[PDB]
Amino acid sequence: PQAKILSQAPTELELQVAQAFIDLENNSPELKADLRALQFKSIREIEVAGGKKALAVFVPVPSLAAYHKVQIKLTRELEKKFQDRHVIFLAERRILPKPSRKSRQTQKRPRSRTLTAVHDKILEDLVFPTEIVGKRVRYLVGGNKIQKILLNSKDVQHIDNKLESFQAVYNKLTGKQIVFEIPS
Amino acid sequence: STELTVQSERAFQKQPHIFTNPKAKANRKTKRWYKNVGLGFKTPKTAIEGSYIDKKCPFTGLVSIRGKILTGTVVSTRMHRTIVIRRDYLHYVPKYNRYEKRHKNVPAHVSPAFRVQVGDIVTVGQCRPISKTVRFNVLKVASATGKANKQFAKF
Amino acid sequence: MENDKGQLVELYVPRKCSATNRIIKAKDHSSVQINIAQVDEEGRAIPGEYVTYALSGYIRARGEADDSLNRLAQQDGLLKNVWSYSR
Amino acid sequence: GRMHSKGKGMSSSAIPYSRNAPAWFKGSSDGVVEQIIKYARKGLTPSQIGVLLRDAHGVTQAKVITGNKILRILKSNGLAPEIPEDLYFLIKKAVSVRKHLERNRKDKDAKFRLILIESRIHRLARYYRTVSVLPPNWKYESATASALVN
Amino acid sequence: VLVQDLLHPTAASEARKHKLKTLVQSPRSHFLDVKCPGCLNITTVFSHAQTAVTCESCSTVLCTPTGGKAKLSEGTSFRRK
Amino acid sequence: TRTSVLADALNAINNAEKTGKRQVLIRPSSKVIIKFLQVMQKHGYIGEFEYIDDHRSGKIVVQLNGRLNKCGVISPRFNVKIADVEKWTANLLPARQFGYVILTTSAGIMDHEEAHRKHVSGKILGFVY
RNA sequence: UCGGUUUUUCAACCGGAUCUUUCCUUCUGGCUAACCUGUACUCCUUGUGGGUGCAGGCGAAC
Ligand SMILES: [Mg+2]
Ligand SMILES: [Mg+2]
Ligand SMILES: [Zn+2]
Repeated sequence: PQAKILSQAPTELELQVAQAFIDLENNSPELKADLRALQFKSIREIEVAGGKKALAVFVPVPSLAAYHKVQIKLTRELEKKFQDRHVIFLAERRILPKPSRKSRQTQKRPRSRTLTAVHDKILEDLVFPTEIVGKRVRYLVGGNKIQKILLNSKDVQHIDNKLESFQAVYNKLTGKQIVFEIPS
Repeated sequence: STELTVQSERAFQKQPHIFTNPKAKANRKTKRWYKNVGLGFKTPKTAIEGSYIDKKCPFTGLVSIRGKILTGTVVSTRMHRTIVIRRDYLHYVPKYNRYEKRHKNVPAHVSPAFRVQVGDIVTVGQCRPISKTVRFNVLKVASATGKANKQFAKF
Repeated sequence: MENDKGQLVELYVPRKCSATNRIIKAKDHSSVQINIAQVDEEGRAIPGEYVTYALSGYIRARGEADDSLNRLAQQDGLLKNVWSYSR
Repeated sequence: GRMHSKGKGMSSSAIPYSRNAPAWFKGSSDGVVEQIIKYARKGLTPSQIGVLLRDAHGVTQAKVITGNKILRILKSNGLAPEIPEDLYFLIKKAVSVRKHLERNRKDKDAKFRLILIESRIHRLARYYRTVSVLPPNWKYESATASALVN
Repeated sequence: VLVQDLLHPTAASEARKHKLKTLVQSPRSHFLDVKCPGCLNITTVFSHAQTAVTCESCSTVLCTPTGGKAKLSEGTSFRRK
Repeated sequence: TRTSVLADALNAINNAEKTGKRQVLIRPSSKVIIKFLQVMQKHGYIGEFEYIDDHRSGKIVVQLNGRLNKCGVISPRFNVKIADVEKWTANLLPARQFGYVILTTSAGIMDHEEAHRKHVSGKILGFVY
């Protein structure tokens, strides 16, 4: 059963993903029941330099905790199956624009639906098993901001060679330049 | 303001030249005359349905709203059928390149179509002189309930 | 500075301290020029060829002249890890 | 740099960077919430509860684990007191001072201190009224204050 | 002096500096896994207690409060979390 | 009380420059401050600056080349009325050729020249040269 | 080109429309300018150069 774990189901990549997920149910106790209550809000594949193409797999939001609980093993499995590529579990978040001084008051905008917050959330999602420590924001003499994200000395082996890919994904999403760092 | 009774003083209080023919019996029994003030303002349902009188009401009376339309916070309700409106503004002193905080109280007339407490912000329209100091008539009360919905803290 | 007909006015263009970028004045009897000679193979120190550093009087007066000099050296490679950027 | 003395100190708790739950901590947010509720029932102020959580259990900050601050949680359950905690404490302190004064009259330093306390209380009261935590007419006096305390 | 990297300083220097006055604020305190000499139970005691923390099963008093860092009850053995 | 943050930042920068330092540590950090810094950067009075995230207010590390000889906020943000900009310029700036009066307009934060070009004015902020 | 005047190679500078998870107050209607059209397909260099032309319908043109 493929089209039932998709919210709404067009496209072929999505179908493939669903199939993969279904297949992954044959690991049994660790990867069932928890996998059975999961869905997507579509999948976008992003081109990365080198030849690799990352997989932004968009996800409801109340479902996210479950995904987090499951994630790493599942991700690994996906990678193994869908060779060469990296799989990133990002939550689909709303974003509501700034109430312009002319516009109609559509009841107070929640601060989770502010753009910056959304971006932060996305960032958090992106590096999942690794927590984010410090954030720096380099304002260059040329006139362009480069964000600098610092991560733990732990967990890094989960994240390994994906950093460039992650950066690319971020760029695709927001349009902001990212650099990842590990201080020790 | 009115506050109860309606037919409460020495003279019978009726809308002038409004006739309620006591032969062919009507649905309302007594005919009520009203008008919309215009300028985009709305005549309230309290004015149409009500039993109160007022010559100095902008909806049910004889005064006409024209000229300046001001806004400000209510300071005093105490005197019957009228109000006092505070109207804070900044006076620019040019020598010091800065602003004085200033005052000016506007006494205004309150149609019994409104519930007005001290501290409510009120839109007031200019009309024909009504008393010694009053030139203005309350058109819209903006502070509707305040916190009359959930006054008590217990969820 | 520059005249409309292109050509320069400005009687002399002043030296700026290589450490602060701040201008050295004409009666700055405290400022200094350090000449550090270009070295060759077998040492030998190449004649009439050197790296020059201007230091304003102010820095010298303060005391953090030496440190500045060291820093300057370790960006043209005249010293090898004497001055560290992270202190 | 302090509100009633010449004191200039900077002693304070410094909250860590990560909003996320600490990696070593297991348990559940629900469990934490339950514990908090129990504490409230027993009859403790938010701060005390927080302290307890920090000490006996693995709770760093309640907002870090549950998603909500302790006071909010209390409110949700219907346990947040008639008077906010700090204000109550201040009132209690004032009452003690007053009692002391009643006993011995020549203590001028004590009297001075009392004034300060009163001022502080007034400030707090004003704040609360603005925020509408207290009913917008609530005043602090002497007998009334004592009653409130007790 | 004059020229510094203010962003990433030496670790030792940072350690020396007061909490708060560091580049980013972080606690100097930590949490502890406390083993009571009797029963096999592990309690997570914060290093700067204030309260006289007992084991959840038996009243033994693991830590006594002091000015800063709390003092452990001798028979007890800890491990940093 | 820290009444003005921008002012504090500017003062710190000035202090750093006068003593000859090549970097500052600004401590409260705002949008406005950042904007101000950007203007300076654009005009070349400042090097690369970076914003440390504290998860509270912020903290800016600013690199100074040495060209900036004075910052300075003009504090009670006076409402400058297009024809009035000139007077301000005459007052604050050391010459008629260079230097910038930074003023917050509804079109954004910019130097006075930019404002003139755009034909906008608003409240004054500070000045740089 | 008959001391002035038109474009390109180019610039910085000031705008406008958009598309980017983006509404810019919303409709009850008037004119739907226009083709998103395609109803006969061709006045016609071998063509998608070009327009007599009206049922579904983009409305910002008021
Ligand atoms: Mg202080
Ligand atoms: Mg004081
Ligand atoms: Zn034991």
